[PDB]
Amino acid sequence: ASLTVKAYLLGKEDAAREIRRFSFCCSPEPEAEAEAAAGPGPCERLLSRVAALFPALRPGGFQAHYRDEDGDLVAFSSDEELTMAMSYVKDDIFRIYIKEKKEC
Amino acid sequence: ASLTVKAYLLGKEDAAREIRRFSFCCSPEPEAEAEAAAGPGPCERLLSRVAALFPALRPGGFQAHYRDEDGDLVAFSSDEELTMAMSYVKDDIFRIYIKEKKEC
Amino acid sequence: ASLTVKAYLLGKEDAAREIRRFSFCCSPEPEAEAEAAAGPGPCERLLSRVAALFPALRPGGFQAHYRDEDGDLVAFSSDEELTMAMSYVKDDIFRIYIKEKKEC
Amino acid sequence: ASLTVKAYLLGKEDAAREIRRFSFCCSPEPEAEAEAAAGPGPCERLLSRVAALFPALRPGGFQAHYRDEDGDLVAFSSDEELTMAMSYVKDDIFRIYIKEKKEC
Amino acid sequence: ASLTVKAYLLGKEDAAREIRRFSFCCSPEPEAEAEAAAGPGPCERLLSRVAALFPALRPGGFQAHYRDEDGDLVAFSSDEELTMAMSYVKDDIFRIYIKEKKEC
Amino acid sequence: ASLTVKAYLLGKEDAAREIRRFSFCCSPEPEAEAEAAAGPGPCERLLSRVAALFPALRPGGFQAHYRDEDGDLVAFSSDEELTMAMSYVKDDIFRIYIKEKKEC
Amino acid sequence: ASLTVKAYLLGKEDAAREIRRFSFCCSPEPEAEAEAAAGPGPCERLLSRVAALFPALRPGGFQAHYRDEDGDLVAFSSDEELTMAMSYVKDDIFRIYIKEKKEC
Amino acid sequence: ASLTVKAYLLGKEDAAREIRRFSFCCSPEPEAEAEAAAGPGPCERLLSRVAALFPALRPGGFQAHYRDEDGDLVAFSSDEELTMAMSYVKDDIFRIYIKEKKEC
Amino acid sequence: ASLTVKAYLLGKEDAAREIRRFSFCCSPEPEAEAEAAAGPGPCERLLSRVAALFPALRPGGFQAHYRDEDGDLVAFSSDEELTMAMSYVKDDIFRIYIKEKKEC
Repeated sequence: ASLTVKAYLLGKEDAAREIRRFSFCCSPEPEAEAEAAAGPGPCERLLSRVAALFPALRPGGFQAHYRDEDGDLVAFSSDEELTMAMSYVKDDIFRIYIKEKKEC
Repeated sequence: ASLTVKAYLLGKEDAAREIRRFSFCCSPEPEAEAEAAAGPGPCERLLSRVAALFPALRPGGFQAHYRDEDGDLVAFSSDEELTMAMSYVKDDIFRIYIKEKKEC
Repeated sequence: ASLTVKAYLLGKEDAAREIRRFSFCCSPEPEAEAEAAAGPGPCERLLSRVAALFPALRPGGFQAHYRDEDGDLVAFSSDEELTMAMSYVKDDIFRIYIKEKKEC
Repeated sequence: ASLTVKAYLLGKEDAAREIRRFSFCCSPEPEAEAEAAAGPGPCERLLSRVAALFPALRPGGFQAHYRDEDGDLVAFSSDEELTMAMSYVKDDIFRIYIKEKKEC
Repeated sequence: ASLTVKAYLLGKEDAAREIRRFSFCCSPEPEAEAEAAAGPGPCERLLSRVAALFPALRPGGFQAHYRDEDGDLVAFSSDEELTMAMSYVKDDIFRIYIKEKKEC
Repeated sequence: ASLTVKAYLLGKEDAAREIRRFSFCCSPEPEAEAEAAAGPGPCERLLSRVAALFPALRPGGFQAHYRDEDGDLVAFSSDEELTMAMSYVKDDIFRIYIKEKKEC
Repeated sequence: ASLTVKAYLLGKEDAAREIRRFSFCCSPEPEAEAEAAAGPGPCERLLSRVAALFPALRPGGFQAHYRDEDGDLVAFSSDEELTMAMSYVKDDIFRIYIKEKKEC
Repeated sequence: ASLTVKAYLLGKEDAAREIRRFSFCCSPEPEAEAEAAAGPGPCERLLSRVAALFPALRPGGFQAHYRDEDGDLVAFSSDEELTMAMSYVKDDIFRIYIKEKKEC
Repeated sequence: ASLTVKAYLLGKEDAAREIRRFSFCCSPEPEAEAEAAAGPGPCERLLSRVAALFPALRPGGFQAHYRDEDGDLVAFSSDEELTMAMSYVKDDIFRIYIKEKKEC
């Protein structure tokens, strides 16, 4: 399941500041034997890869979102919630919206 | 009865600060034998799951609401009152509105 | 006679601070034999249930009101006066307005 | 019954000088057999724990209060009066107000 | 007849120095047979309980008051006068005002 | 459990004078055998590390705080109270507020 | 690891008075044999080079800072804390903010 | 038990003339075998050390005090009374107040 | 351990009359063999150097102080007390306050 993720980085008034467009492999998985318990999570691997590409942000300091049917930026941080996020993929493009974690 | 809960977290002037959109299983129930008296309540399981997802709040320190026909944010904390809250579900989306418990 | 009571809790300048919306069973009554003299009163059961739901108030320390045709918050504390309060029900919603009993 | 006590230490013009926020276990009780007559009292265990946390005060030399509906700092020193103090708990936070015992 | 007594202890310029807020059982009475002539009086039981709570005063050395409609601190020491004092109870709170017996 | 502590040093009117931002390892612990009774405490190791970084203060002469839901600077000095302090961590940043111990 | 350091020298109201922009070689290191124990530290070499360039300050009399995600000038003086400072480098520019050590 | 003693030497109108701030080891004690009956007393070792530091006074000719909760300079000369003096230590600072023994 | 001593000479109303700012070498020590018993003391070498610089005072006729956390001028004359004085060094500046020994 080759899945393209188009990571929007949002700015001041929720206008996009930098777009990245990488590829992601959620349903694919490594070798079918346990070298660990079971890897990282599918949302933990996503946020580890969004943090690796953008130079403008550091890992652990950003909140990834998506747009639902109402147009609202629904956040996601879990991997049982990333599966609800990915039911909104249009063609193969999973558009996420990155916002940084400021003061309050 | 698969039931989607869209948890709005309200901010200063009752504008939404973070939206979460999880799924909830009120009328479904576990195995039909008593390992306890009868679990937690259906409102106790809801507020335990809203507190688990949001990192910005801690359990026991938030008031969950809903909108009635007048547009007012009617609060609910009981499980005989959650059944009146859930008679306002539109398609399968049960929109609740979270407010934190401040000074006075 | 299923009767919905929408309990407004009034604040500083008579603006609503918390709304509760429960159901009430005035004209319904229990088993048709005397285990007591005759229960509590229909206004005593109402104020015992408004005090049970709101965590922000304690029983015996609040005054329940209603709006008459002039727009004034007419208070009620009796059960021969609750019957005059309930002649203002609109559809099945009996809107009461709770005010706490402060210093003077 | 997990119960949070937020101990305000009052200063010169009844402004708070140090706040402590511990937890208290009034209605919980130890093993259901008598190793003594019946422990200390529930108010004696409270004032023994407020004195243990604050370094600025010594046991036997402080008066614990609470706010009633009038806004007045009602004192309490008994354990049949601590039960009237604890009917003012809001969520689970039992706010007491500590004042030291000076000259006159 | 559960009756709450809020005992104000007055200070120098009739400003309250310590407030106590206990409960009192005037119209309730013990077992309906004579183990004595008839107990203490209802004012004798009140002043015995106000003296038991306050550590700052000793029994027989304080004058309990109440406020009438004129705002004056009307004293009471009898139990045929305590019945006139208790016709000024507002909700269930019988506010008395304690003054100590000094030189002259 | 890698945990970032952002130590605010408060000044005259509780405005921050110097911020330090170190890392802390509360739930991690050394080798699983007793070279001592059990180390220092988790609050004793925290205050030993806050004192090591700031040159402007000396150990034993500062009071570490945190902000609760009311916005109040709740102090903590125990290690059964540091566990209640650390239930307010937002992302992984545990903001403490340092105040020095002056005259009175 | 060629790393550019842009040293802001702050003035009265934290406005920059002189900017210097040198280069720094933290992760690079000299010959792989011990002519000493291990050189100076990576923060000791940084503050020795900031003091060498600015004529307006003398070594040992300035506090180097950085901006975190909250916009606060977090100070650093250690070399286990300089490694947390350098996780905020944007492209290759490590912006530090110099403040002098005055009276109090 | 490392215990800091801040010895105020009082002057004419009980204003401090010279402050000394030494350290004291009351609860610590020497080798656990009797080379004597049991040393000097813990108050005898304190007054022998206050006399050793101040050049302005000679041993046997000064009265050491402390402040109680009333603000009064309570004197102490015994070692069963020094244990009541040391229940007023604030952080680890045991403030004593020295007065010399004049005519009458 | 290069240590800067800023010697304030106090005047009439404890206002500084002359400031000197020399350097001091407490923890450094001479050749590691005994040409004497062990030199002078570290406080004896300090007061011998403060007396050498100021022309306005003569040795043996001045009392050196320091400020503690309370703002009080704590005196020191011993070398087991100079080690408690030097735990208040801020950057490397050990501010002492010189007062001359007048009549009484």
